[PDB]
Amino acid sequence: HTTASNWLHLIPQTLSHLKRTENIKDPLFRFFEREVKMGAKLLQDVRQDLADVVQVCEGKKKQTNYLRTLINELVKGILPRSWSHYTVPAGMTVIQWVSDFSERIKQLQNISLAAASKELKNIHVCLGGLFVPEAYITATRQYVAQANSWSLEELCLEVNVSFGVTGLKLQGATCNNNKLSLSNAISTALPLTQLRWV
Amino acid sequence: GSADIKHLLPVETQRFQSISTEFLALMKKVSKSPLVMDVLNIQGVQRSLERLADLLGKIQKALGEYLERERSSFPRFYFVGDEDLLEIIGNSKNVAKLQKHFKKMFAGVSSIILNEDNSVVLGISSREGEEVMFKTPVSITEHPKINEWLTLVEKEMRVTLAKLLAESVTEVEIFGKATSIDPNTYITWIDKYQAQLVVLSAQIAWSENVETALSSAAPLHSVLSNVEVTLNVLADSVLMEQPPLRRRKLEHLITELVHQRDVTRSLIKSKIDNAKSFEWLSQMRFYFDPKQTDVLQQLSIQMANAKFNYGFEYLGVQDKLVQTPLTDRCYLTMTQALEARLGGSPFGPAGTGKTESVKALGHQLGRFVLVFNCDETFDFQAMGRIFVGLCQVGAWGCFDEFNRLEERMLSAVSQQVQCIQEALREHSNPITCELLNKQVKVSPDMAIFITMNPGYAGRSNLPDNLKKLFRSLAMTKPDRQLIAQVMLYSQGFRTAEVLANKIVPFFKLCDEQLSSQSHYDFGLRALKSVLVSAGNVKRERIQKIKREAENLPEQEILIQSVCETMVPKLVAEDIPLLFSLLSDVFPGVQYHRGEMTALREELKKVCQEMYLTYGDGEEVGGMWVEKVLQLYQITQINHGLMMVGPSGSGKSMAWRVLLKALERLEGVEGVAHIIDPKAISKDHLYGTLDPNTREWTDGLFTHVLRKIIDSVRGELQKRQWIVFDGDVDPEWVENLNSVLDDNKLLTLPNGERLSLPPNVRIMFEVQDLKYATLATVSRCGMVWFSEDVLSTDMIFNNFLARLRSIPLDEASPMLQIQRDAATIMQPYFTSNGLVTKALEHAFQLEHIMDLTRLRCLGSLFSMLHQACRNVAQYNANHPDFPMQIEQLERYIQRYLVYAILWSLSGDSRLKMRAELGEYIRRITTVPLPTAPNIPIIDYEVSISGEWSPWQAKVPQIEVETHKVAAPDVVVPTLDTVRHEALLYTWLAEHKPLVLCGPPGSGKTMTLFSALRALPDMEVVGLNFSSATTPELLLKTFDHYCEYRRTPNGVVLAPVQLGKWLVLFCDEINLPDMDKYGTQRVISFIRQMVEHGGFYRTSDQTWVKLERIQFVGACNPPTDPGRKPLSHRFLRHVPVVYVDYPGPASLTQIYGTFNRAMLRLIPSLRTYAEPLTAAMVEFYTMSQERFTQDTQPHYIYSPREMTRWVRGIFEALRPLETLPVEGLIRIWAHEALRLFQDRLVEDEERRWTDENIDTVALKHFPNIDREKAMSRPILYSNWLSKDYIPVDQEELRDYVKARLKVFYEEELDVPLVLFNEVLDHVLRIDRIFRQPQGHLLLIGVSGAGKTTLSRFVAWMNGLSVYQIKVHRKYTGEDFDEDLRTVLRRSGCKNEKIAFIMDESNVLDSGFLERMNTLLANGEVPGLFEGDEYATLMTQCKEGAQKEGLMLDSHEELYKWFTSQVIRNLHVVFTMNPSSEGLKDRAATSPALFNRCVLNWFGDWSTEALYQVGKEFTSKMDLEKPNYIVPDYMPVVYDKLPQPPSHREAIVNSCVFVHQTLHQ
Amino acid sequence: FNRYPLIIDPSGQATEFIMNEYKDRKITRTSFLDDAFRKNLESALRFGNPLLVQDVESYDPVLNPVLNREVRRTGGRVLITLGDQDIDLSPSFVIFLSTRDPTVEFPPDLCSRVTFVNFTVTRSSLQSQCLNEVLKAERPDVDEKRSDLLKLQGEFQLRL
Ligand SMILES: Nc1ncnc2c1ncn2[C@@H]1O[C@H](COP(=O)(O)OP(=O)(O)OP(=O)(O)O)[C@@H](O)[C@H]1O
Ligand SMILES: Nc1ncnc2c1ncn2[C@@H]1O[C@H](COP(=O)(O)OP(=O)(O)O)[C@@H](O)[C@H]1O
Ligand SMILES: Nc1ncnc2c1ncn2[C@@H]1O[C@H](COP(=O)(O)OP(=O)(O)O)[C@@H](O)[C@H]1O
Ligand SMILES: Nc1ncnc2c1ncn2[C@@H]1O[C@H](COP(=O)(O)OP(=O)(O)O)[C@@H](O)[C@H]1O
Ligand SMILES: [Mg+2]
Ligand SMILES: [Mg+2]
Repeated sequence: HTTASNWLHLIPQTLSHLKRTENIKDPLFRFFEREVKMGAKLLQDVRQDLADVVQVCEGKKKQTNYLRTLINELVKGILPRSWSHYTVPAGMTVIQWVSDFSERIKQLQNISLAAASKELKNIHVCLGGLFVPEAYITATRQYVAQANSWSLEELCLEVNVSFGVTGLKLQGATCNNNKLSLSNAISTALPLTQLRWV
Repeated sequence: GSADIKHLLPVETQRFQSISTEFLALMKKVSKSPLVMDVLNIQGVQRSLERLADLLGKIQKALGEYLERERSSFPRFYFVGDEDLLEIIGNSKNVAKLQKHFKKMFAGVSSIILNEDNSVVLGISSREGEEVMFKTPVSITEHPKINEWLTLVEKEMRVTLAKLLAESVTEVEIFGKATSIDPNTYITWIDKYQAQLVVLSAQIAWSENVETALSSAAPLHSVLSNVEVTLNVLADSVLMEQPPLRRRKLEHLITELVHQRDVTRSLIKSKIDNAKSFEWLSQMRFYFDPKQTDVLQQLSIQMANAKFNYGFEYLGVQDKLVQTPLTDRCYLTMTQALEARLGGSPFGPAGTGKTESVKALGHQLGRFVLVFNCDETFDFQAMGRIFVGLCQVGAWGCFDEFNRLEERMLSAVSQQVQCIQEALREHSNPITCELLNKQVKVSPDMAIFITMNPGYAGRSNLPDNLKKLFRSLAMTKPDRQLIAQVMLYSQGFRTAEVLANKIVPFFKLCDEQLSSQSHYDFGLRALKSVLVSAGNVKRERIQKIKREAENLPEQEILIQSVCETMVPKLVAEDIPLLFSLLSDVFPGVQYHRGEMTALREELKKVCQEMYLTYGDGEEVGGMWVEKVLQLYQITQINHGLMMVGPSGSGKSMAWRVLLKALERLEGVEGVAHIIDPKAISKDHLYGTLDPNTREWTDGLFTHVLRKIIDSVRGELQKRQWIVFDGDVDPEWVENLNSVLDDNKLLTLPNGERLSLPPNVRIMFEVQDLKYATLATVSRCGMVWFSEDVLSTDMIFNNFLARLRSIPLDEASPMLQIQRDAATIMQPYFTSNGLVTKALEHAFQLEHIMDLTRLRCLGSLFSMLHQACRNVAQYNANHPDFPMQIEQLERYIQRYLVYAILWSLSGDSRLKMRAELGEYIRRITTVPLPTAPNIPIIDYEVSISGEWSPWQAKVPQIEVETHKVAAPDVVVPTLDTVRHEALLYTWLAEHKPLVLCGPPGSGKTMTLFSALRALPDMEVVGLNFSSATTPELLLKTFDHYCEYRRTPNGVVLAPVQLGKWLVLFCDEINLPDMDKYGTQRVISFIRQMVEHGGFYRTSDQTWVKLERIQFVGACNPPTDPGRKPLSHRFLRHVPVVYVDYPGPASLTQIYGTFNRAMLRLIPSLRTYAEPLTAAMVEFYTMSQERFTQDTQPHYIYSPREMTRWVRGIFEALRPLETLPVEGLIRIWAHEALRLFQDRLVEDEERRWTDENIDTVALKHFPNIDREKAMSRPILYSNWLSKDYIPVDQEELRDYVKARLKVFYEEELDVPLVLFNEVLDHVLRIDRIFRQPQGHLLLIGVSGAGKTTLSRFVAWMNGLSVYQIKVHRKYTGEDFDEDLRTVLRRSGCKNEKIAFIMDESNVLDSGFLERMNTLLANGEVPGLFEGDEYATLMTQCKEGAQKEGLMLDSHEELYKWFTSQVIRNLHVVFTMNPSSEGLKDRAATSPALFNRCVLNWFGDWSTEALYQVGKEFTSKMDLEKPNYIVPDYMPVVYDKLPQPPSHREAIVNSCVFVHQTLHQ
Repeated sequence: FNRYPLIIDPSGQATEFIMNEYKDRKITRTSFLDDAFRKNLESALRFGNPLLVQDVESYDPVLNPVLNREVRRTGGRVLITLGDQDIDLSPSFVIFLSTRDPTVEFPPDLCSRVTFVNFTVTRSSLQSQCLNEVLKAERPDVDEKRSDLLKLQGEFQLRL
């Protein structure tokens, strides 16, 4: 438990706070509001769980059944089913899961900061850091349709390397002025991906 | 009971008559003397019974052979069960019964139409009402043989369908060859010919046309033009109004024609020049030869290398599948599998259209199909029976959800599937395979289909040998756009393509934009329901226009249908998201609602009648009324329902009031059956199958459905609503996935198929869907009852209405006093007021259990009902001076604040009780006592309307010396009196309640002090374990209550009339939580609390409790062994939290006991207060350090202090002259025996000894420390009759003499005596001394535990009992052992010691019976039948032998239980294990509550040294010249210095043993 | 042995060894799962002859009084209470429990009552067996004369 509490105070240093930012016609705004609310709820739950487990590891607090299970699985090193709300690849370890959650929290903090001040369209986003990327893409499509008064059925995608999506990574290919080229490299990073609805 | 059996089987009839007469004589001779010995004394009774059994077996085998011969005579009679077929045999002359079994023998032939004299059948009739006239009628007169005339019916039906198909093809040739088609001729043709015939005729005409065109570019264009012309004619014909049968025929035919148009377009897009191209060979092909004289094989259905013959079986109308290209690919691979003689096996996620696609393929080929919902209850004999039924008929099996089939059984049935596949492969080239050790004919039309979902609910996978026999096919994404377009064009819509292209991506965005929910479904099933609702509302709007062709608002119609289907499914947050999606998809959207004035007014009337708050849409009840209307719409348009929401959202009242309003409107009575699925086992819910004989009993739901189907009491006319008031999990809800689907039937393992009539709607009342699967979410309609739908002010208004009407003791003074109370608490309940603010603050606070609104609200309502009862009692007490208005006001206005305090904060700690009191004092202007320090919770409202403190109520009592630690005596304190008043308040109303708190907090003591105040209630104590089943409650009811038949049903009443029987459950939350978040006992108790009773599983009859109430005790759910309860149960049951008394209460609680017991010594009485003050902080420090985290048995409670005081009192009762040092020695010895035997390591034992020394020194200065405290500190009564201290050496000599005597009588096994064995034997003797003393010894085997127990029991005159465990030791033999032990204990009145080991336990029933025996002292449900009467006779004989004369049964049983408590001592031996200790803590609370724990452990180093030095002292081991080494390896402490040779070698032996450990 | 021994022989050599050792005294070979096991045990206790029981994995607790060596002294007569029958325990009664699986754990109640004899395979024994097999399959005359010479040397040491 001494080393467990050492690691327990080690992990949550990158998790401090998140705002919740509530009735607008903008699909992007309402989607970002509900996503940052979900992220804030998850962050508060994780912080409360960490505070409770620190208190029971070193402090005046007895261990309940839930806290006993939590401390057992944290010593074991596997992610709890309670924290796993979004998609995690094949049970990633907690060491990288906390970094992934921290990255998501910082991204949502930047989203809330930008929305606190449209200016929401000018931001740049990374698609892997959101909870529901298909909801993000459909919200972008809905925003484009609402702006241009077009038909959702025949709305295609033109992709250039007017929405900025970052963090996309290729698999055995290279991009030069939007021309794919085969390569022996395992993966390549796309700098910035432009999405236009035509 | 049939006279035809006598005629058909005369020899068997005579044999049965002889057997019956012989058995009549035998049973008359038996009944003339019912004694077992007298029956055995009959001459030749065994031989007569053997001969009768042989004769019965012979006649049974003969009748079975004859019945199987009849089955072989008619192949379709293999479906009919034995009793129904016997009824058919006995009803051959009369044919009024035979019309009720055609559903199981034919796909759609519901009934057949006969002549008026029934001498000839003329044709068949469909389920819908369509008819097919036979070409030549079948007369049963010239063919009286049932098989002969039924085969004539079959072949006549075949040739009739063939002739009709040929005529239809000759007719449709004209329409195919005509450029323009006259609608009148087309419609009269369609009316002339059946649905399947006209569809197949269109197929044949299209295939012949395309073949001729390809034989002759331009001809293909001509064929496509002809198809488009026919399609335009169809659209023109279907746009107008038509009879429903013709409308369905046109819909099916237009779907088929649009599929044919798509196929021809695909063919003409490429360049096809020959008929051998695969692009043409891969589609459906039909061929008709007029030259074939065999009309059965006239039609050939062909695909790519797959030639087939049409089934020619009537199917009715059914539903036509939309020919998706995915469906075409599925058809291709299924027909390839069928040609390869391998059964097909589509698989994929639920809702992709697997079983419906297989059904449509089977209907396309004309084959009879049978959809089976296989589950874990399928047995091998049942599966073989349905396999042989398929094989001897030709019906296609369509086993749905094949993966949940008990994988060992899956492997077992793989062999049968292999035999069937091999038989078919041989058939493809008198063809017979063997099934269930019997050769059975195989029809050529066989097919087995498997519909399985991978990874649905963790179901079992498939073995590879079985996977090899099935051709897999994955279907994941059906063409939603194409199916929507085709079905909308079929139903008739001008902009069908636009509507589909707008509604399918609408669902695509709807499945992704909204929040994730466990009960959200947007699959193909939801899309199809939306489209069908759109068609229905379009027809309704067309009728609404036409009552007064043109155009209709198709977009508005579709939006209205999608709203009426989807908006009840949503949560309150997602409705604006859905509305925005509809706005952007359809700009000119609009909406329409209302137009429900009649139902709305009837709902208002019944809401007013039933004391409910009505809303019109924007008032207080608007959301709830809107939800009721949504439920009505979903009931009308859908099949299966569920009301999803948190506990207490008005779903039950919603569906009840809707049922009553619907009954008021339509005039049809609404019968509703409420079933809890988890309160009983799934076996009891659905039905049982005997492995011995293949006989099927009905479960609860199956019996209800069978009764509805039979409709002997006109059940079909009335509206039937079956509700499953429980929680859903895929173990039992997957048995209804065929019921809730469009198949509309229930399948059973024995093969009996129960269709579902349209009158029945199957609904659910669930809390969450987080444990059910998508396969069962996707089938029902969701109505989401949110938490804020039901409002606290509506609850208050209902409570006030129920107070003003419906008096408590059911004009009357109760009515007037209730009305006065309602009028004076009216300003408090309404709007915000007081109670809502207090409730919001209570929700802000935390509690021991989860706090819901309705728990504390029901608490409040019961407390106020008790206040009204108190006012009524005072009014009766003062007839000259009734209750004045201002006094009633100033009394109820304070009872209200007291009641909300003890309701909202009744399950919290003292600090938060004070916090809520301070909050209420700050927030309300109500007269309150003036005390800045005393909380409001420390006050009692008086009948005079003033606050009376409890501190004035509690008296300073001094209990007598005779009872100091008796089980019933309680000294009154603040907490005890407050909880006493609260418990009396609860129990006056016969309401459930749960005492939650830490173990040993006095909760059952408080409850029993409450029950002893009211003489009208008697307690039946129950104890729960981990493996607790509602059978325990059932047997408690069986023993303590009786079942009585009444005109309004059956009722359960206590045997003692005029009394209320209360059930006390000490471990209510301890029953285990299963894999799906439920407890069967908890759900059972909740069901009987809500609905007033349960379902008697003997005959599935609803039973009603007459005078039964429940009281509960439990540990907090945070404890290691306990689990939290469900909200749906915690709603009705208030929870009161009792904590440990603490020092400031325990001081006087045990000061009164010590001052009561320090009376026999008139000189010691000045030490009572320092003695109690000394015993306080020892208990406090033991609580401080030895927490439950270290060990599961480290629980310290005031039960230990009570045992302490009782031990001191038993020690010094005869001693009568004790100095201070002797008293301190007794105190220290009791402290050691209570706080050191449970410890494990020696360090904590040393800590306890140091604590005892420092406590005695601190609290008792200037005393003889050496005299009071010593090393051995032993106490015994063997040497002298008084309980005096003994010396170790004198005790050892006496014990050695006792062993030397003891080896002679019982066991000649020598023993070695040392200090630890002396301590153990004294401990066991002391625990055996007190009555109801039960042991628990933990230690490694071989430490002498059972031998020492045997020695103690021999010394104290206790008969040692060993259970004599052997092989195949089962439950009945264990119960025989227990009943013999209990008989010898309670009837013979002898001292008995029960010795049994952990290894002697083989089943959890053993541990459960030991649990209840240890705790209650009796085992209910153990003595039944004449064995019970023998026990009662033994008990009355024992009473007569003792001297006391008793009577009746219950007091004799109570005396027997008291004798068992006094006599039976039970000893347990365990082994130390980390898992085992907490496992037994979870599975047996009595083993760690009613049993004192002794931790022998392994032998210590000192014990090993002493036994070695004692044993090796008999031989020469001294070396006169021995050199002590300077290293001196020391493993045993306190070695003598300098050690000798024998000391060194004994130390070496100890070292050897320790090094073996490491 | 003092406690009745349990032998763990996965090779089958120890069973034949104990049969050849106690050949003059009759041994009834039986197993725990056999139906006539209790009757065999009763016959062994009455007759006072050695008994060997195999397959102790399915151990039944009916042998607990015998393994614990509990005894009732009826004067000079030796009495044991086995189940529900009182049997005169002859002093010349010995029981052996066999095993074919070394990878079996036992409960401590069975572990305390018996003496464990583990018949494993070691380097010297394996090398000697393989060398003797190689000599048998390669140099038959040398192998047989070596066997004769060792037997002669052993009985000559007996003569010494
Ligand atoms: N429209 C209403 N107006 C007033 N009171 C109501 C209304 N609907 C429900 N109630 C109250 O709700 C209380 C709780 O019972 P109800 O049957 O409504 O619960 P429920 O939502 O079915 O609960 P559960 O989910 O736990 O089964 C009832 O005592 C009733 O008085
Ligand atoms: N291609 C289709 N054409 C018409 N109806 C379909 C189609 N696919 C699915 N359905 C509908 O979906 C349901 C089929 O259920 P299905 O998905 O086969 O059950 P399971 O999920 O067990 O495979 C039926 O109500 C059927 O009407
Ligand atoms: N106020 C009190 N006055 C006297 N005895 C008390 C008091 N509180 C607790 N006790 C003692 O504590 C014990 C409580 O045990 P019990 O109520 O049986 O525990 P549980 O309720 O967990 O079964 C009783 O034996 C009782 O003598
Ligand atoms: N103090 C002792 N002196 C001598 N032998 C002992 C002693 N304690 C136990 N034994 C031996 O242990 C055997 C049984 O041990 P015991 O612990 O009583 O049974 P179990 O191990 O099944 O609980 C007896 O045969 C006895 O010879
Ligand atoms: Mg299915
Ligand atoms: Mg309800």
